[PDB]
Amino acid sequence: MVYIDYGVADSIATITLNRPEAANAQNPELLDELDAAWTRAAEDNEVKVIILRANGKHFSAGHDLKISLEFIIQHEARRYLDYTLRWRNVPKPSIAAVQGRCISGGLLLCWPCDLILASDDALFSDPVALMGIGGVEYHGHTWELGPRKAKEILFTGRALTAEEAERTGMVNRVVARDELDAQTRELAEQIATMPPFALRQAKRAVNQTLDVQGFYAAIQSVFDIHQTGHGNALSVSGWPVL
Amino acid sequence: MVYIDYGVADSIATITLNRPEAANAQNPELLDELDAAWTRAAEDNEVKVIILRANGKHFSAGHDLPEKISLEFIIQHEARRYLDYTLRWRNVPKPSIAAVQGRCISGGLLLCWPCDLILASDDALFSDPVALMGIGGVEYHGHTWELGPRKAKEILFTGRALTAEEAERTGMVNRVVARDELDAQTRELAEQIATMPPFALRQAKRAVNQTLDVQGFYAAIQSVFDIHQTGHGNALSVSGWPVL
Amino acid sequence: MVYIDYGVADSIATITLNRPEAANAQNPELLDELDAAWTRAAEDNEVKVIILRANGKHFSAGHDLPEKISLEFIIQHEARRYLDYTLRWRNVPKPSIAAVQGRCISGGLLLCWPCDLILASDDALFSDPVALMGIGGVEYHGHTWELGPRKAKEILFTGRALTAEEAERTGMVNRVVARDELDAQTRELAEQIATMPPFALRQAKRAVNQTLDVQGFYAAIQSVFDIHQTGHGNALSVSGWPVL
Amino acid sequence: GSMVYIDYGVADSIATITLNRPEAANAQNPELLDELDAAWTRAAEDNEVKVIILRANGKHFSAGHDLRPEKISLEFIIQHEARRYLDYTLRWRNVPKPSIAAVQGRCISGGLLLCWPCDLILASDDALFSDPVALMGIGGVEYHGHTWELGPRKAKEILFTGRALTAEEAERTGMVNRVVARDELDAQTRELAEQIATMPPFALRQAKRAVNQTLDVQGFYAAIQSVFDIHQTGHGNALSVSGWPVL
Amino acid sequence: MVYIDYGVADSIATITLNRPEAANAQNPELLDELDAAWTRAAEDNEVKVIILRANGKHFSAGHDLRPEKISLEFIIQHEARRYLDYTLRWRNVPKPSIAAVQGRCISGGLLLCWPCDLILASDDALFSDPVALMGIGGVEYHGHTWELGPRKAKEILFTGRALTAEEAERTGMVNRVVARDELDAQTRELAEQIATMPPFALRQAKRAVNQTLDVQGFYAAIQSVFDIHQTGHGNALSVSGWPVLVD
Amino acid sequence: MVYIDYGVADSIATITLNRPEAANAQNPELLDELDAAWTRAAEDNEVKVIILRANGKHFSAGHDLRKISLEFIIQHEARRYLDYTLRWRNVPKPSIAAVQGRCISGGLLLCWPCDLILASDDALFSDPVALMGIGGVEYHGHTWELGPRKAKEILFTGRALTAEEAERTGMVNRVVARDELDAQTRELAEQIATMPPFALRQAKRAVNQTLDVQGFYAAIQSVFDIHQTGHGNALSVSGWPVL
Ligand SMILES: [Zn+2]
Ligand SMILES: [Zn+2]
Ligand SMILES: [Zn+2]
Ligand SMILES: [Zn+2]
Ligand SMILES: [Zn+2]
Ligand SMILES: [Zn+2]
Repeated sequence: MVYIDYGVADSIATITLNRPEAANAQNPELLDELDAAWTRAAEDNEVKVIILRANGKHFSAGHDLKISLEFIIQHEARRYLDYTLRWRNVPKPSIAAVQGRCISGGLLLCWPCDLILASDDALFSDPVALMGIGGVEYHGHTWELGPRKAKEILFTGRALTAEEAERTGMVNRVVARDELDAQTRELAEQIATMPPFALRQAKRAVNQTLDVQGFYAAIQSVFDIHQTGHGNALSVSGWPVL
Repeated sequence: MVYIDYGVADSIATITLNRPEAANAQNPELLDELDAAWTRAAEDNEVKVIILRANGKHFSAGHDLPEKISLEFIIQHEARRYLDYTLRWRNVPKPSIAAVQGRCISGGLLLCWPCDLILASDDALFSDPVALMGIGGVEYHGHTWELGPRKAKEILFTGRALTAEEAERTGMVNRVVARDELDAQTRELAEQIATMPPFALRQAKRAVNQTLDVQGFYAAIQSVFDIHQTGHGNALSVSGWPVL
Repeated sequence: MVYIDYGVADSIATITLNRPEAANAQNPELLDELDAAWTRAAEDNEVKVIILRANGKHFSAGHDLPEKISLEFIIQHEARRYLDYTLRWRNVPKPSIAAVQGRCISGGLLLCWPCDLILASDDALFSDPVALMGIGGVEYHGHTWELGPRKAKEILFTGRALTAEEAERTGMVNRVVARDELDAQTRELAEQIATMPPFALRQAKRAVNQTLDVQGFYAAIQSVFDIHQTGHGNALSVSGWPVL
Repeated sequence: GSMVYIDYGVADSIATITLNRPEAANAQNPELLDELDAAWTRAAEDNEVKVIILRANGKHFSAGHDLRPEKISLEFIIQHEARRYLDYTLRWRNVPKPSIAAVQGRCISGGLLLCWPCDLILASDDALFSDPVALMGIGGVEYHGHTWELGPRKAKEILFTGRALTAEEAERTGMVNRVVARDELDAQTRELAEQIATMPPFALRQAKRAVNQTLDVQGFYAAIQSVFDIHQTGHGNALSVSGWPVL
Repeated sequence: MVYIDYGVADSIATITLNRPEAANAQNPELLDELDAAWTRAAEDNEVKVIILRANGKHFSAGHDLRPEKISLEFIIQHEARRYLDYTLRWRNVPKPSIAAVQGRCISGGLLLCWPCDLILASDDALFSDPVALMGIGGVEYHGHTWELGPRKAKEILFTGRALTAEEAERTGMVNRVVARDELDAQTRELAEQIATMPPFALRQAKRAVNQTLDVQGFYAAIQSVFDIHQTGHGNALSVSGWPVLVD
Repeated sequence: MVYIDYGVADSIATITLNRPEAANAQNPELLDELDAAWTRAAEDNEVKVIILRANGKHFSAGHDLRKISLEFIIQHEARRYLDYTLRWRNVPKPSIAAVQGRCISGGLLLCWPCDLILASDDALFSDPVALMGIGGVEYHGHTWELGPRKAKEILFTGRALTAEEAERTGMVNRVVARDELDAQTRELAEQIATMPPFALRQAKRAVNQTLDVQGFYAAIQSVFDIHQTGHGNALSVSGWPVL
């Protein structure tokens, strides 16, 4: 793998975004590698916990940017919707460690994790409105932030600090930048002492509550609204964005 | 009003589609008049029951089909006339009954589905072949609710017509009647309902419609409207026109 | 007890409405005895299946109708006997089968709808004409679930009865049978079901009921209970009596 | 542009709708509410308006519904309240452009129906939010935003006690987006509105829709309808006990 | 490969269950080859419609039942993959699919046809799920309540009886019933007719209906009942030491 | 009553857990007496508000654990851990839990069904039942009360939340000094009992019905079965209901 580093030790799989030269901007190849890494961790009976982390200053700058809407949907449904939900549902605990900028598409990498630790310098945003689109393809915003804060960041394009995100429940813990990796691995190690079936079913309990609340249906619903963004952009310019 | 007849007699308002020369195809002018008629009936205290019906052989052939049209522009117009109007009719707090004869095609379904009850003549044919134009069903997706998911997928995938008898079997149609008795049986039913206390009728309607909304009807209608709009998006991207 | 016969034999508990002289009309005493019967069957580990049936010609005519009566007073009584009892019967973790003959009117539906399966004689007639009294259907709104929304509105708006065959076509009735054969065929069905492992039956029942609750059944039943109470509220505000 | 009780102006793509009954602490009579609705419709239909600001003159945002026929039926009450307290409020919620409420001083009971349908809420540090309508025999106002905006435990707390939440308390539940100094409330609201108005209108429309449709899939429309009936049982009880719609 | 024939002709992909000597009973190898056929059909741009059919007298007798100490975890891991995830994946393939069901379709057989969009049944077809005999509350993917309504679903689960083609049609589970001799021909004719439609129209039509179902609670209910099914295996393990009940 | 104290004064019913010898761990007899106390309060027309509190240093250490089929376990747990809890939740009068010290696992089933929760500054809430092989307790308030990320964190790690952390998720209405908990709970109860009972009943209904429309009843039922797969697995591995 060119863009993703994978290691297993002490029952923990660590998946590292390794394209620091582009601020971990996501091309298709990177997303395919990342999905392969998640599947590896899912299928390795030695792995009890997964860490998602990133090299460099910034967790991820987002997606690396006649075209039909049909074509756009085919590609986005696979890599931005189905991959993300598949990661969400992997039956073992996962923790994202987020430093620096996590922008638009970056949210699709950390939101599917169960827990999020952020460094004090982390900044979460989704400014895709500038491009004519109503938020990224997988709409965690309302669930993670509450509707008022979700609209605030979509409408203004501003960034939320790590402490703001912690206040909405999107981030579990804010930690000093130099301690982010250490504190993440220590959490993962504590979780790995639990019986794997108990962790599987705890995760299932919370995620199934969310799905009964309408999470799956809402994610699908908003994916369609997202696609009208692209449809409008195409109708106006012939390009997927404004 | 040019296209819609409106009359009140014996506590009953009758709303009539009167464009038989175009098989009651729906332009914006007909829809704006139809909405004004629904409002008139809703606001007239002497009206207890509403009948929606149509002159001629066919109930409605559907929707009557700016250099660069934007999907934004399409959405604004369709959200007003095909979504908001339809839902407003659905929620009028008085019983309504649609009397459907002959062809009821695509947009025609948006006129009768918001009614509480539907009577159909034996010659009635219900269809939505808009897949032919590149779109996944009309703007207001009653299909799954009215027909069940398999029958909805069947008529959307094939563009075929359902008979009045087939529609009765799914529960979309309350009763099938002879063509020459359609108006008479509709009025007899309306009259029997109009003997009930208005507030009882209001809360019976509310009970069933609220059950539907709890089951997800409002949310699902809004959801499929966006799916519908991706159809227009795709067509605009391929041809520069809203349909294929 | 006074209004309800209870017996157990070959792993089947038979609960019989035994007030044929008032067409099994439901007063509080009868309902309390019925609830006690359901509970006794629920708690007896020898009972694998429950049959609910009725003596005389009619399953049930429905509910048998202090200075100033408050809405609060009505709510307290109705929440217990018409809402909580009915849901509790619904959730008893053993299969239950209602045998319905003749007229099952308004509150009569609260007795059979909570059973898992319903067998009806070919003379059975189901109705809810409570709109006549100013109310939007009975307290437990199974109508939309059992009949579909259009048929539910139809019977609430008109007060008309559905035959056994009409009810079977919506899925409310599992099987229509000759009047003379209703009991025998119910008993045989119970006996066949009682040969299954009790925990398989419990979880089959739970699978279906839980699908209903995810669909919104519990929430909708609670929502329409309030709509119903607005009926009593209006009747009180207009006459000082809970019904018009 | 303006009407009796509502001031209305457009400038730089922003429509500002101003409650203008400060001598009555913006108590809402039917006339004010019909005018407010007509203002929301004007801003919705005006293609030059990109963002809506809802604000209020005087010391208080709104004291709620104005208290000030032979036999009053529950039917009569439902007809009036369904129109002005349920249908108006939902329509404002659904206007396809961003809206921002600027809330100062008291926002009591029916006041909540004016700000809750806005997308964003900015509150001054002296803002106080409450719904003490339990004192009148009723289980919260007609449009039950409480559980969604505050969480169930806080919603029950304020309805059971009738107490006020400070602007900072409301911010912690996510009901208030930002708390600001009283003298800066108007300036900061305008500045936020101007920033939002630089965005493409269709991107804003679909962002708003994404969030509101998530809410509706979560059960928002259905729950609001459900609680409206619970509310009406309150009036039903009051009428049955006293012949008046409240205690 | 060994148990599944796959072919493409005139924009139609036909997947045939080819284990008639075991009444198309499903081992893991058959299920893996079946999932591979669905993926091959989904990924081929030249495929516009999918047919699922079966050789022999019977569509599928279901899961072929014939591990040191068996844990529930072990069963869940296996069933979640092949009975839940496969089935939902097939359900969501973004092209129309048609099942042609002849003869017996029992228990896990339902998992093969229920994910298809349309079902044509021969008049000889018999649908049943008698898995309560084994201690379990219906098969792993609970389409029963959706396809049949709750009273008919409970009836077939409580009794273990079969529904005729005609009974299934009356609940909406079967789209059409045809003569056993005409099943294959009528299915092909239906697929060709559908294959003349614009692929993106068909995709969004399928999506419109399936998304209505998921807003109604389909995905969440399927997940919820999966766990209820697993309590059946938990109980059986606790009573018989085996994943299903034995005499 | 052996384990539960019950008293009525000035329209307030006070229900006190009185098994400090086991940190108010819950056996079947304690749970039956608690359910009888809630029913008593529900039915007494002079009770307007209910307080649930606990003697000694700790609110409740959870279910008292000190061969069976899964069927047997489900029968017992559905009655006492699922049905009892939902019944308390739905009692048509305001209820307030006063929670001091440790509230562990099953303890949560006693306070969560209360409308409001006041906690002392030393209260600690946890659910470390993953240690026993089970995916959280039988009545899954966690996601509702804490949000999903915090719910997963406490179930995965087994750690305790402080009163102040619980307050930040909205699970706790107010944090008070230990010595003042009883007094602040009774004053809050007295204030609430000045309101019209029908208004309080319908305010309660409005919020709980919003929750049920959001999926609360359905979700609770769904997680019950997930919890029971915990027991099924434990039985399949160790012969016992836990690991
Ligand atoms: Zn995109
Ligand atoms: Zn259109
Ligand atoms: Zn009543
Ligand atoms: Zn009111
Ligand atoms: Zn299985
Ligand atoms: Zn347990």
